[PDB]
Amino acid sequence: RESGRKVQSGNINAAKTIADIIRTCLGPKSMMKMLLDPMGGIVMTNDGNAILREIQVQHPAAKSMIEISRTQDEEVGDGTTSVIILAGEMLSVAEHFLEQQMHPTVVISAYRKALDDMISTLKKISIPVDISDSDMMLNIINSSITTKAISRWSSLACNIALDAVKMVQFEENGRKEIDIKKYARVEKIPGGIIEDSCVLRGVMINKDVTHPRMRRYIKNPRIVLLDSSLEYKKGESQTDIEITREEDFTRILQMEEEYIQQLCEDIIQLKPDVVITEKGISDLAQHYLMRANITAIRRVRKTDNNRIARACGARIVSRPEELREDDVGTGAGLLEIKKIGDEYFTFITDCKDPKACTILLRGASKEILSEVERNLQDAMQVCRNVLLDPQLVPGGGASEMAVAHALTEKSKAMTGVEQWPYRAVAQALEVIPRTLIQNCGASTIRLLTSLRAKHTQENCETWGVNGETGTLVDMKELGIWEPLAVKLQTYKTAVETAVLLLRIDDIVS
Amino acid sequence: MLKEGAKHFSGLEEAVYRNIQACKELAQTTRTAYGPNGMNKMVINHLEKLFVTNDAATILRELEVQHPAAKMIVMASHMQEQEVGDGTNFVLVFAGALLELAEELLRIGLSVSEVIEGYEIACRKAHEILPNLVCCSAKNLRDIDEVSSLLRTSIMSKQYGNEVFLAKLIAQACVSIFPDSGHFNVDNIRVCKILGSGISSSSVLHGMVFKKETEGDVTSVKDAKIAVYSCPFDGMITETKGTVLIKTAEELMNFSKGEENLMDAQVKAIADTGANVVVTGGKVADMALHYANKYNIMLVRLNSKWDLRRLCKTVGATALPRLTPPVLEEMGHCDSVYLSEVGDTQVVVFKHEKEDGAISTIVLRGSTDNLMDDIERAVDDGVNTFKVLTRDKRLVPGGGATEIELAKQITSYGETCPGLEQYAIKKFAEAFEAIPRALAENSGVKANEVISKLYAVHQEGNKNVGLDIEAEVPAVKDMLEAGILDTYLGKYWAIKLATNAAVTVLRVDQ
Amino acid sequence: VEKYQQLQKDLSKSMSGRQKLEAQLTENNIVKEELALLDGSNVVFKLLGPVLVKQELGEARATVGKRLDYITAEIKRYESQLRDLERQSEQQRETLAQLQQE
Amino acid sequence: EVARAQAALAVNISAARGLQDVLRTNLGPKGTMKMLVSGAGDIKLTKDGNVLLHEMQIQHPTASLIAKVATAQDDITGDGTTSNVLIIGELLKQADLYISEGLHPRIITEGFEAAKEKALQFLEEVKVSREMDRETLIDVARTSLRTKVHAELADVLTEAVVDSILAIKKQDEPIDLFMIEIMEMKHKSETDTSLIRGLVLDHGARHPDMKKRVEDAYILTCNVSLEYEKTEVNSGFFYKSAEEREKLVKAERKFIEDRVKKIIELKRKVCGDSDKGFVVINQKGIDPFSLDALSKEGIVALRRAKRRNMERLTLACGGVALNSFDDLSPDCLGHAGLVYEYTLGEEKFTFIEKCNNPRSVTLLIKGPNKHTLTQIKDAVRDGLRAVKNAIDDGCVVPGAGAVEVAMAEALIKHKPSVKGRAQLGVQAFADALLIIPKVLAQNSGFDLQETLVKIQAEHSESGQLVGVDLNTGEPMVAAEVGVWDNYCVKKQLLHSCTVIATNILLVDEIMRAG
Repeated sequence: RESGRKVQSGNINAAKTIADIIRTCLGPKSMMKMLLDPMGGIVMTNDGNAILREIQVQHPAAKSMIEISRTQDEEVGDGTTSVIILAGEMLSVAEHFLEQQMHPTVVISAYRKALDDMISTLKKISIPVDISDSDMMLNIINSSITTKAISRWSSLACNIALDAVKMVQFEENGRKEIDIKKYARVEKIPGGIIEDSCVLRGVMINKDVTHPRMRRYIKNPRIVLLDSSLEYKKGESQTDIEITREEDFTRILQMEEEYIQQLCEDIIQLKPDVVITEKGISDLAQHYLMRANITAIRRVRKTDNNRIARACGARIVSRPEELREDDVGTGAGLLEIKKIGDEYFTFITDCKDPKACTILLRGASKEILSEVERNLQDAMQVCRNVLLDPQLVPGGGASEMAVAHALTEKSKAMTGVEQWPYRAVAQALEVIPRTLIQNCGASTIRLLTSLRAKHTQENCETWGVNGETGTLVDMKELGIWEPLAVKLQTYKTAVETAVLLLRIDDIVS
Repeated sequence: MLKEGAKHFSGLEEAVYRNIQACKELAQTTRTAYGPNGMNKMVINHLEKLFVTNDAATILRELEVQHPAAKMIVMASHMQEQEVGDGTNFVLVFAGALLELAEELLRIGLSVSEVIEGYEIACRKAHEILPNLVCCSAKNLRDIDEVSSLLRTSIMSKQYGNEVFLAKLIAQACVSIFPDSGHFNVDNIRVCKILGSGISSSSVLHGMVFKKETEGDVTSVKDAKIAVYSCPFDGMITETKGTVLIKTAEELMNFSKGEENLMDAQVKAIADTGANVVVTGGKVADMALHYANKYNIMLVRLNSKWDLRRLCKTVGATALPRLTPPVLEEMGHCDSVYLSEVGDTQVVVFKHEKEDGAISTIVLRGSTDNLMDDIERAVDDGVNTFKVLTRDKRLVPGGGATEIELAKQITSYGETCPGLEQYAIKKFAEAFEAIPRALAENSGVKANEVISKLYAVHQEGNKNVGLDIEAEVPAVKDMLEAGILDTYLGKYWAIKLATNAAVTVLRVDQ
Repeated sequence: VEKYQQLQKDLSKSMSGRQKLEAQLTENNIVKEELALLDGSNVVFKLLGPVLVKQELGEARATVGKRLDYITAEIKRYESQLRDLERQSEQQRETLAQLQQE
Repeated sequence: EVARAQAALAVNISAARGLQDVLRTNLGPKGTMKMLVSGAGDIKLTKDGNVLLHEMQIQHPTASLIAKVATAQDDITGDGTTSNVLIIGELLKQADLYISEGLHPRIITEGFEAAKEKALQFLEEVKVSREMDRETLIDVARTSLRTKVHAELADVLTEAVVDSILAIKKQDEPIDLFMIEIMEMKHKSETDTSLIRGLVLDHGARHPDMKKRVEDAYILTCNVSLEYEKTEVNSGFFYKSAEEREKLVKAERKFIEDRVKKIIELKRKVCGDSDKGFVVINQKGIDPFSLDALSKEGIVALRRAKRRNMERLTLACGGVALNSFDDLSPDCLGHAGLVYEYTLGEEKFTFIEKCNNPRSVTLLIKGPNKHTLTQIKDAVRDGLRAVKNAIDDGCVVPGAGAVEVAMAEALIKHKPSVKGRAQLGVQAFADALLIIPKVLAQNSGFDLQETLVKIQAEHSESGQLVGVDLNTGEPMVAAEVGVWDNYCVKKQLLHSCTVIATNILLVDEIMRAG
């Protein structure tokens, strides 16, 4: 059992010492971390996550940081290295003052009073980017993919993420879910090269395809999703006794067949040729599809069919007894099973649903494939971020010292108790300048002043320091940009954790 | 090292000091072990079995050391005792004193590559006068006195007292029948000792002695084809299992009854295979005997491998365990196959003899085998120096008497050539007096006494010492003119091999 | 190796008709039924020995109760020789396997 | 616990000196060999930087780190491994000296980058084309072996070195992946390296009078069994029951006896003439009466070869991997202009030679049959790895640290960045350059500086590359000396030098983790 001011200070220590070493690993300029093990394992990384794994945590605050670290990692997977740097500051700042000024509560509400002023400042500093201009996305992407320092064949395929993710942008939920990444489903091609790696519509189906199970090439004929509920009914809607002896083999397995033949027709009625049936298939369901010489592809996975439900963008059948071409095999559709390098690759394309597009990934090896995809993974995440909020924000301390004033201006305004948490929280913003002044290897205290001097008039609008340029700079002149999406997320993320650990004074066995 | 890593055995002390330790440390007993000596150095095994060697190897190969250089240089002493013979102790004892010179050149601080060459050019400079120090050669193997002299310095520089008598024996071993024209049998002539009689009764026999006991009626002919088998009769007990153990418990018993008919048909097949001597590493038994008495084949009751292998080797035989009647892939190589009682003990005597391919098997006798085993060591000294394969061996004075010849010059040549180089050349020629000093201090007199006289006698080839009273005061024995000489070859490899490792081992910081 | 297979026949020996019992065991429940189902409507016979023994319900009532119990009894005699034979052939398996490999 | 701030650095760079130290002469004609009874515990003998690394058990993480990146350049170079280790620590100190002065390692790392490129930029300036001829092949092969072994053993091998590489230029192959077929002979003498423009096998199998001298070489290299297991097997090893293992073997010798008769006409189809020599090579054993009756056909036959051999003989002899003893085409079965089964020591070594492809070419080293024989082997292979770079690039440059000063003369004087912040790293960068020539010379002779100023002044005079004379410890122009780096090696080194010295300079911590 661990409790009390210890855990309070422990809420500081863990998130602190976590965040401490990691800001050096932040930034395109970043100071790497060595690891050694008693096992001998050596790790050279600027990657907090990878670090966050092999490191050990004997404090649950240090453990729950990994949790909230994976939160942003669940979300994106970058900025996780960043999020931890925020709360680790906060508790290391407000608390020892304000918990010895006695409260869990004040900064908690002030964490929100911090959370909003960012959003406030965000409505200024973050300025819209259009997905119509690729570079206007891609310059962020070029900045985002060079974060992991491969600009080589990642960048041109990041257009594919700039396309596929943007082109799997769909499903307005009425507050408009459309902004997204995940619907983009990567293709895996042995052979080819990221040059000839380029989107096909819907979802290009690699996963269950090592070989054609769906014709060879199908253009008009409908790729059709049959989804469970193809199992027989020996009665009208019912199932009676099954095959036992002579005429039950006939009668019963016939009783099984009619209901399915009845199910079969509705598929053939919409004119398929290929039919992808996920689990819940009858051999009864296929053989009349065979009687129409319309291939029924059985026992194949769900996401794959959801890929295929995203590939021609048809739906998944919710009433397989009454079927529509509007249900499955929508539009004209396409199905093309292509050998590129080793493997036949089903391409179900000409997608209805708002387009849809998946990243064609062709490496010569799978390595030269993988190097691209990993940085591609930045774009497709930044793409969804540009899809989420398409407001590109100046990087560096541009947002930091901005909100800091606006928070301390909110301190000047509100002049309450939480003014002090602001001046405690507004102090957290300076990380990026300090991080960057570290990573450039300059003197912060002048640049701290000079950035406050950048805020004194400019309000640090586009002006932070960029350690990568090493100087206090407009981020328009450096073209440094991020969506308001990624900012507030990472911003809000540790704020929540800054609430989280501060909530916890007690561990009990 | 400075770090968690780098497992390293040498460097700093280790390189500088601790290598030189095992250098001088092992070079200790070889100071007593080469040149005329009786020196008793008592070596027992992991068997803790009493022995004394005057040759370094039995001390060396006995020992255990974590120093690879000290563990290496013996291979040069090997390469000596491999190519050559007595003078193997000389290998180690030379370098160690020579090596200290380099560390004192490191006490001077002299550079490795700079000290490296000083020993080397001087070596070829020693190898320059080394043939210039060829005085005589070994004129005739056919001359006992040439070979006795050849064996003399050989046995002497291990054992000085037993020297000439043995030197006359193994010279009259007539291994001269091997022209040394590029053929000499070293093993086919090997000593077979007789525990018992005297070591003066120790003599040479011609044809292979086998001290092991004849069984069966002795060979039906002589030139008798030789069945050499690991266990032709071990009894009829089973040879047949992969692990040579029991499969089921009923097999061992049938070997008593059909033993007769087997030990009949088996040695009958030995009579049928043409072998009038079957060699049984397994036990002789009466039925075999009784039938080998009917078939008049000599059984060789039990065998060392040294018996077997030599018979596997010399006869061309293959020793195999037999139960079933066997056959000869073996036959004989031997044109006379004897039971003779030599040392008074029944001795299987195989004989085939040629100018190339003879077996002249020296029969040592004596009250103790711990005598003859070191005697054989002292004896094998000359058995080696027989094989030079220049009949005229370009003898240079043995006993290190021709050292000061080189020693004075190369070190005078030392200052001739310049620099940090010249010291290692000078140091090179300073390591000569070691062996005489080592020897003269086996007789208990310092070098400077002795060597300043060897410096006073100047160019002789004659003066050296180390077991005698003339060893003590005069610093004059003839290790040239008294019948002590040594071939260029051995003396070459004496310098050559003592040249090689000493330099090469100097590199290692690990 | 024969050691693997050695005691399994002696094993299944006592198991053989024990299995036959367990159908009779099931039909012993049925003969209890078909005795209770027979009030004497048609004759009840324990058939034991080549002689047909005229029999009665109460004569066969304990009996079929005794049979079913006994038809459970040849179970335990195998349960005796069950772990006799399977266990010692379990040791034998390694005995002559390696010796023959040896 | 952890090691942070300076502690994440010092222990790394402090380890990087004694490491650097011991092998400071592993290198150049001044180079000195080392052994190990320690790291792997055995009796071992080695000279090279990366190679002495792996042999030890190195528990300090950094000691294992360079071994990786060094191995990359170690591959093609084979020398300069020991070298690149030396300049990095020579670099690390200056950067440490800055952080000792105090400064930021990443702006210091930032200080390497122009200087590295500037030096790289200088590296094409200083690369001087000596195209491939035996002279450049000699002088690079020796300076590599002068590094790796005796200049004696260098020039002893420098013949054997250029021997094979003549036919690899017949291949026009800038690298040698064959002719690197090496045979290590049982002998007393190390120095004897025999060029065989074909291969060598230790075989000729168990039988003589097979016409072990084959002038018309027709080679069947096969894995077919003319001999095989007598061991008890059922499933492939000893089966629980004994007897079922038995039924297999009685088809062995019969299969072998039959293939003898198959080779008869395989001699008659192929040749029909003992005057046309036929060679069998078995990857497995061969029974005596096979070879014996194969000796009756005018055939030498080699049991138990190796996969390289089979392929190399399939290559060099234009030979075969063919699987059969049945009648086969002679044109399939490869050819060598001469074949002989040679004996030095116990084993009879077949010298197969003048082979259809002079492709896999034996350089046959004799030797003491030791770690020494193992020692003399590894170097000449790297002596090639030197000259392949000389074959690789057209630019072969004076060695013995000739390039180093001119860079420090090039780089520092004008600030290559014209900027101190980088010049910091540059001043650190251009000091790394000088250690190897100045450490070896001062090891081999006169000091770093008083020798430097001589190499400096003559560079300062000419800018021409005056190297070091390691025969003294003084500078000379390493053009005439013959010690010649290629552009490749020196190109490769800064890459392997800098990128490893940078990321480790930027370690912000080190932690035992899990």
